Amino acid sequence: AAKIIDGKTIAQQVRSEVAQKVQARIAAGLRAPGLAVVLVGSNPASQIYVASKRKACEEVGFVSRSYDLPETTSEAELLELIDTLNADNTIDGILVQLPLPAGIDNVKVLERIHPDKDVDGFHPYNVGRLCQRAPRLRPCTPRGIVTLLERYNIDTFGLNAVVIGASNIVGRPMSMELLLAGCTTTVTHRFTKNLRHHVENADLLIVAVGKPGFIPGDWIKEGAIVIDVGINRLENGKVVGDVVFEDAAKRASYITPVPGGVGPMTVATLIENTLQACVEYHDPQDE
Amino acid sequence: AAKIIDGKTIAQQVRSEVAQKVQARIAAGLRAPGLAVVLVGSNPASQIYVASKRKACEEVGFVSRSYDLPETTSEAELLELIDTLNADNTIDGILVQLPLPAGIDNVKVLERIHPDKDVDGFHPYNVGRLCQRAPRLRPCTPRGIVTLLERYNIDTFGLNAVVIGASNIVGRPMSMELLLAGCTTTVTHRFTKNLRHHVENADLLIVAVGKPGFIPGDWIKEGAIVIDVGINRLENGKVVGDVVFEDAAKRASYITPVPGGVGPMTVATLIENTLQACVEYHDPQDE
Repeated sequence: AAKIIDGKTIAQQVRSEVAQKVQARIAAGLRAPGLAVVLVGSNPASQIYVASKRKACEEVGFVSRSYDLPETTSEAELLELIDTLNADNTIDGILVQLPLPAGIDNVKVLERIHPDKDVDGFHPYNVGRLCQRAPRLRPCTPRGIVTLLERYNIDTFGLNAVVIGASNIVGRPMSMELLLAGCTTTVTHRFTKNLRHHVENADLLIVAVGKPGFIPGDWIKEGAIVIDVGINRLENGKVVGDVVFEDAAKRASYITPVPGGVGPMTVATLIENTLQACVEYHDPQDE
Repeated sequence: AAKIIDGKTIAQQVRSEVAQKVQARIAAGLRAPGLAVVLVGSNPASQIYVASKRKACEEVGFVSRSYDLPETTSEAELLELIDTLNADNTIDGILVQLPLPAGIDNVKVLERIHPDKDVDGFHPYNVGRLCQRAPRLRPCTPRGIVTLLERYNIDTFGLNAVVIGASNIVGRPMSMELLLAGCTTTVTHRFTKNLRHHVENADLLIVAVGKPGFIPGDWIKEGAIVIDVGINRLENGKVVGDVVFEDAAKRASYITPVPGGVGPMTVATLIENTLQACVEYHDPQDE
């Protein structure tokens, strides 16, 4: 009888907290945090993403500096905008939505953003810092998952955790983030032999493969904590995770639902990091 | 009957290769790679380190730009030197020996070095790049270990590897480096519960705790590959690793001796990275 990890509610709480802190700032004569979202092209999926980020943002009281550019804009133009965005004291965060037009150097563009404005946590600088136990702006998804564990009073130290994934956006930073929490981390991927074995002993599971029902609830260790990051929209209209909820729910002790688990935490965390970049790096109120 | 991984010889080969490539350069009218070693203070251990690096360096044909500064030099002076070193086209690498005087911001100084000159692989930028499967200048020790596996024709893909350590200098980058090689990585540390269990299944072991005989050869999985990074100089004059060589040698298939295993690879790799920084980043001969 697994306990539900209401990511929807927790994210609501996190959004609420950032709101108060913004009200406090304005009431004291201080500017509000400013996020800049740069959407290039017209990918329908990107539209729903950029809109959901822009909504939470205006909901907490930030200043929105939205830029909807054409799919034609050159790399020199996209970089020029970023240089200008880095030099603006009103802007604390810069979020350049992906995918970006093919032909544009993806890394040259993303890395052009100053790390202190890198609210998504992509820049290799903030990534290295996370690895070297000295975190700055941390990757949204992994950080969101850590917050989840915190809000439910889960002792992470000494836990044997397995991360099925190993990606740049989730798996890899997930491991670094879990070590910083005192977990014995194990990262699996495609070359992994006998995946069932590693999952068998894991006290904390974190799935991120992007394949519906990929991990049978059969494999989950009785008492484990399941964190399903996958969101697979089946052709019959249903939305399921990388794990078989029904079975896994019986074995597990805590589990994230899909949707309403990890998803709403990724956006909450972005908001959170924007606040952090303002309060600590761009306009801090020192003692 | 374990096979010996002669790190002493392999390192000799690596040093030889960098030599040839430097001769080729000079013979074609091109400058040689230049390394700058900055030793501050008078720690006897640091002296033997900086001397061993300066020797290999002159042995391969690099230009030595040594700086032996007093333990009194200020942080503003140490930074001033680095800015100047970054702007010198003759210098491809900058190695600021540690420990540095207490009172000097260790990170502010090390990070002041341009990543393209960071031949040790410390800067969070080169670390992030390693994590994001897009490596630039890689950390010396972990990279040296990968070279060891290569030179002995060891198939790393699909191997179950355990890294006993989790440090900024070895453990953490070791994991990132092993994933890039296709190993299912597991990183242990002090909070790890039942360490014997994880070691029991590991096909590739990598010990870095700094405690003599910490891992009994009893625990090693028959057929495993032992990589002992530890170098503990006992008070009786003897030098041993973190593993019990006698016992472990019987079980294992391949094993690194102490000394003459990993140690000589750390310096070989630094040399290698210096060459790489010259040939690719500072003075490349493009098509």
